[PDB]
Amino acid sequence: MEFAFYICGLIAILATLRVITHTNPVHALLYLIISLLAISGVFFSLGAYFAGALEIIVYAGAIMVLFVFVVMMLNLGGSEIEQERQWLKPQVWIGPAILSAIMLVVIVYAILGVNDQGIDGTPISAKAVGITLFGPYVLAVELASMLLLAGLVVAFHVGREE
Amino acid sequence: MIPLQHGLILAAILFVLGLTGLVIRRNLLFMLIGLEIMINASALAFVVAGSYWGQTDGQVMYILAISLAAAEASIGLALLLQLHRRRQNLNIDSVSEMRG
Amino acid sequence: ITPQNLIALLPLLIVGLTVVVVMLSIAWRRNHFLNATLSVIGLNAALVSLWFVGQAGAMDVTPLMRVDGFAMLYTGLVLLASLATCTFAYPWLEGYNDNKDEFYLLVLIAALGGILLANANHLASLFLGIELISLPLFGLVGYAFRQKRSLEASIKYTILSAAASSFLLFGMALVYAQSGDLSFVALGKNLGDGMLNEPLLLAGFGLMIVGLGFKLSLVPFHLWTPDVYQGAPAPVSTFLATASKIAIFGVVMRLFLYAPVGDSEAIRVVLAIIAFASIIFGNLMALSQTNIKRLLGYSSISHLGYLLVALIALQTGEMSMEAVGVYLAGYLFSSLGAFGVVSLMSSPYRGPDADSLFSYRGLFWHRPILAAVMTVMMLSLAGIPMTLGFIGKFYVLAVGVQAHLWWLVGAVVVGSAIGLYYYLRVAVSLYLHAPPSNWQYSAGGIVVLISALLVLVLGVWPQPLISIVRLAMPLM
Amino acid sequence: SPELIEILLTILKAVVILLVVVTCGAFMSFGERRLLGLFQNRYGPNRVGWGGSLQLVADMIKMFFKEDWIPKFSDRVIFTLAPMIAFTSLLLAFAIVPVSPGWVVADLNIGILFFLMMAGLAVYAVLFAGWSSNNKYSLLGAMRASAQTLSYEVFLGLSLMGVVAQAGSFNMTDIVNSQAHVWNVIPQFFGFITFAIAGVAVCHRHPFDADGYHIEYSGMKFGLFFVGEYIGIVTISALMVTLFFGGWQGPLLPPFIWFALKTAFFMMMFILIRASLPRPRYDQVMSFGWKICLPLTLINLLVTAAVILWQ
Amino acid sequence: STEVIAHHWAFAIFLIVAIGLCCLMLVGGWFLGGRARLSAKFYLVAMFFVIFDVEALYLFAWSTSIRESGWVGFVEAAIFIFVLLAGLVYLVRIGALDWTP
Ligand SMILES: CCCCCCCCCCCCCCCCCC(=O)OC[C@H](COP(=O)(O)OCCN)OC(=O)CCCCCCCCCCCCCCCCC
Ligand SMILES: CCCCCCCCCCCCCCCCCC(=O)OC[C@H](COP(=O)(O)OCCN)OC(=O)CCCCCCCCCCCCCCCCC
Ligand SMILES: CCCCCCCCCCCCCCCCCC(=O)OC[C@H](COP(=O)(O)OCCN)OC(=O)CCCCCCCCCCCCCCCCC
Ligand SMILES: CCCCCCCCCCCCCCCCCCCC
Ligand SMILES: CCCCCCCCCCCCCCCCCCCC
Repeated sequence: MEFAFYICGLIAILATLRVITHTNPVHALLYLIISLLAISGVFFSLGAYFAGALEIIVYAGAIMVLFVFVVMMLNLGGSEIEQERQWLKPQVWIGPAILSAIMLVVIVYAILGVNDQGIDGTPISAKAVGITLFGPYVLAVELASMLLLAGLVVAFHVGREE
Repeated sequence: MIPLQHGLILAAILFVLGLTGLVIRRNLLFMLIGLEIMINASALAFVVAGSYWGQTDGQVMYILAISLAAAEASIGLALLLQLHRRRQNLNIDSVSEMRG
Repeated sequence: ITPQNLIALLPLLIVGLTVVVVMLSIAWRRNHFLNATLSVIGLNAALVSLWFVGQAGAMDVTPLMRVDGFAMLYTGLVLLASLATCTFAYPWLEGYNDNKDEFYLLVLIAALGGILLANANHLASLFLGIELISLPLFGLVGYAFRQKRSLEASIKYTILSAAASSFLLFGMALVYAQSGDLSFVALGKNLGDGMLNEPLLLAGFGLMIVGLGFKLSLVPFHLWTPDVYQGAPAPVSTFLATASKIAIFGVVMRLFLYAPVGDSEAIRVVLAIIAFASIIFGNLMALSQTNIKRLLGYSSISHLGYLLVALIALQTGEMSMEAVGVYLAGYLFSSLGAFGVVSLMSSPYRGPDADSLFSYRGLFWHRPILAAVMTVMMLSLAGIPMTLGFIGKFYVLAVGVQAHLWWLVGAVVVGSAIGLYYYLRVAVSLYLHAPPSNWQYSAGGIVVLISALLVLVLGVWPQPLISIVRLAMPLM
Repeated sequence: SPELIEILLTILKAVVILLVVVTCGAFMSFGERRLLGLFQNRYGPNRVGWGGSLQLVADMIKMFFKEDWIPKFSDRVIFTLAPMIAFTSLLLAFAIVPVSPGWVVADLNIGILFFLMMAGLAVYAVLFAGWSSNNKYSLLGAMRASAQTLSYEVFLGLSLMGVVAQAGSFNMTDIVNSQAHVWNVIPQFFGFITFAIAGVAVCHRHPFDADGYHIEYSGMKFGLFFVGEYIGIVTISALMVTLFFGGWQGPLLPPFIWFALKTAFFMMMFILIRASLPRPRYDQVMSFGWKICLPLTLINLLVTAAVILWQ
Repeated sequence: STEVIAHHWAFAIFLIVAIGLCCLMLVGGWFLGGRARLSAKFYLVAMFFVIFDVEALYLFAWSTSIRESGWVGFVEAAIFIFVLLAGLVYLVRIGALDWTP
């Protein structure tokens, strides 16, 4: 329980750190897929079995497939960007890094002073999530169907060739 | 057995990493990648919060979050394809004509 | 689930059925006239069915949704904004060589998200309504993606709104982690005895404030506004500036009304600083603007600052909700008329290569009635008496005086003077010297003339608007 | 302690299942050769050993002792990683199958969801193999194969959602306990056929299989690709028997025997479909995946829901 | 418990034996033996797969608890699937789901 949670969290953090600094797009997407697998393992540690199955099925299995498809389509190999490596020199990233560190330490200070009885880890099955999802949350389901419809219409309108 | 604070802090770490990757990168593709990182971190935080209370609501918000993430990734990659078609480069600093 | 709850849902159902019907009609044949007419028919039908929802009463249709006269007022504002957007879009879309029919589907789905935000009583419904007004706006801001400025505005708004959605979602997750309930009324319930200012609740609300203040063009989340307003299509600029701001501020109004953490002093001070900076910065940045789109973006920043001033006086005062309603009616009509004059002068769409500069100088000597409407809205956004914008300014000043918000009152006066400079510069440039023909362009001219007449009439005689805003009451 | 020997016995059962599945994939690559001979009025390989039984070992040795080759101006990690995905994804998808009472590797609460996870990860093998080869033809062929794979993976889950809807749980043992009277081939016949087409298509079998994306692969990596293909065939057939044909249930024979004959039956039908069917064109394949099969699965789930709510 | 931890051990051993078998297979392959612009239709198809996959997840969550949701759940899933098929018809009729024009 805790053991798998901590390795999967550490793997997700490490993989994200390799994602945001790497130059090759396919390699960065592979590290992002690894971080998604780790986040799914974290979900399975918490008892959110549906969330972990969805993190593999939907996030790693659909969205990252779309990113990988786009990168393969464009044949991105650092058009005067890998030759520059602007994001690697500290005079570029030293500002945003400490800005994100300040935001992180404020958020962590806010987190550190809350009630924590501990996560039980009892599995909340996908059947109960379905009962809630088609019980008290049916307007969310319908309007999410329209949300994905809007995204589909927008992405077809923009991503054509003519 | 697992603290709620540790899951929340892990989500915050991934969120600020995604924000850093969003800011420091000139290529639009890595900006979209950082956006995906931030929204996945937010969904993870919702899963942690829902699992702490023993409620389905965290996983439901996770489902809504990944629906949004799918839609935004679709739209952003369409816009990136349009940018690469029109200007033949993904430098986001060159898309800066409107100012003042 | 009761059938009376189904009666409370009619704007949502009618807009969704219009979405499905227009989509299937596009699938049958691509007809701009027929699909546009079906869209405006569905929006008009939902606006009419608001009367049946009013006869239905007021009830909590879900753990998610709650409908009262507050929600019907916001729904009516959003539907009127959408109808005006479609009316301005048809003479604009007449010149669009690509598919002209997806515009209306995105506009309708955005109106659906606005209706959800109008009726939202839950963090899930708030998040869903935010995303439902955001993603169609990604499509609409870059509907003319071949145009360089429209593609730039689309990329900017899409990236920044995805980032703000991440901030808002993370804040919602922290709030749910503290509270254990995504209902609005439980956000601070489990605290008590002076322990309202929990740090995680405050930080979650801060991240939500970042996302929503991006969505409301509040300083310092405001820099996107002139670029996105200038790059977007002019009916899209109208829809953004009216419908998105009105729906999101309505749901922020409701969130700060029923959340017990809305009475926190820290959030009040932060929102006061944001309102002060928004008023001053939006007025100061519009001083030397020759572009009417960027100028109206900075103006929207200032007007949302005035609205935030009305928001801060919620708990101390009693007329704050009425002030927000009257101000939002005046702002809706004023921005509708302003961006509508910009839209009809930017219509038909001339192509991705040709410039879309407004060139308002000398507008009277070739197009006089639209010049009159444009200067009437310039006076209204300046808050000059004989306009409903002044009535909203008077309400904001009344709630700032009653709640003793003297810094914000002084900010309103100073920003009003700076606004007088730039608004009067535009309004007198309309009458200086400079070096259509179908019935839909005439319908857009009718819409802006009607909005100008309404703002003038409710400037001289504001009592009907005050009475109908006071008619709206929430489920306290 | 009885707990320790029970744990070790379950681990031994899982390892036995894994070894038998890998051996079945390789031995039925050889069996595919023999069955293609039988279907084509010939014999196939019947000379290497008793009845050709050692031909597979000869293939394995030949690919083991071939010169290992990677293209020079090519990525190494992605190129090496693609055959690992093509093997591991469906080999791991087997872990939820109930073979007999008392013989299951993982009695997961998700089951079917774990299979969907494995297929979604399995598309990356084709994408990675196409990109890493530094060949335009192989890249274009892999993008074509990946688009086809997505076109059928989009309705694979719903084609199984009919069976899950009837059973009311994602668990596999409960699904095969819901077949004690009527197998789902009769009520979920649309679900049966759509899972058949989807399982053939995501495995890149005939008739679902710009040159190919395997031209730069050679040696033991080509062997990984092919053995992973046949292992996926074993897994898909076992899933099919578990979901639609009662799994272990039978009147007279022991349950493992019934499961084995039904799985062998569907693998024989897999090879027969390879032998008999002609290959349709690309656009026809994508249109049959999207236009026909996806609304068929949606309507099948709707009608299934209405029927089960009728009682 | 006992059976659940035995099955956890069996599943973990299944994972590590499969991964190690594949890696050992490639290691032995490397050891032994002696030496010597794509169209936007791909993006559109992958994007359609993503959108309909998320909508499929909603139907996955519906299908597990049919007899715990009553007829109201069937009705709501019916509007869901109607919008699904309306989007599918919209994509088919405009040429989005056609590889060739
Ligand atoms: C070994 C040292 C590190 C070596 C390098 C990293 C290797 C991968 C490490 C991460 C994945 C394995 C984590 C360890 C899992 C071991 C099994 C375990 O701890 O199971 C406990 C628990 C069982 O479930 P439960 O009923 O809750 O039991 C709790 C007590 N009764 O289990 C659960 O609740 C869930 C079990 C975990 C979730 C499923 C597996 C997720 C796999 C994620 C892979 C991520 C990508 C890896 C990339 C590697 C290269 C960087
Ligand atoms: C006696 C003290 C106690 C009583 C105080 C009473 C206060 C209210 C009444 C007095 C108000 C004084 C306002 C003074 C400025 C008036 C505006 C003006 O002169 O505008 C002209 C100028 C444009 O003309 P030009 O110089 O040609 O510039 C070319 C532009 N490119 O315009 C510009 O260059 C830009 C103008 C910007 C807008 C005007 C400035 C507003 C500043 C805030 C006003 C509110 C009062 C603040 C306190 C004032 C001092 C006490
Ligand atoms: C190249 C290498 C890539 C990475 C490979 C994997 C790395 C880690 C390897 C070690 C893993 C050890 C096993 C982990 C624990 C297994 C048992 C387990 O997860 O138990 C927890 C839970 C039990 O739930 P259940 O039994 O249903 O209910 C009763 C509750 N006591 O059951 C569950 O939650 C089951 C669901 C989770 C199962 C995950 C299995 C691995 C999935 C990742 C496969 C990666 C494939 C390769 C990469 C693809 C392309 C990128
Ligand atoms: C105070 C409320 C608004 C009052 C009306 C504002 C102006 C509206 C337009 C009326 C017609 C204007 C005609 C201007 C003619 C200018 C001629 C200049 C000759 C040198
Ligand atoms: C293609 C099928 C692959 C199956 C792999 C797993 C084989 C497991 C064998 C188990 C045998 C014993 C089953 C329990 C006893 C019932 C049968 C007794 C007579 C054999």
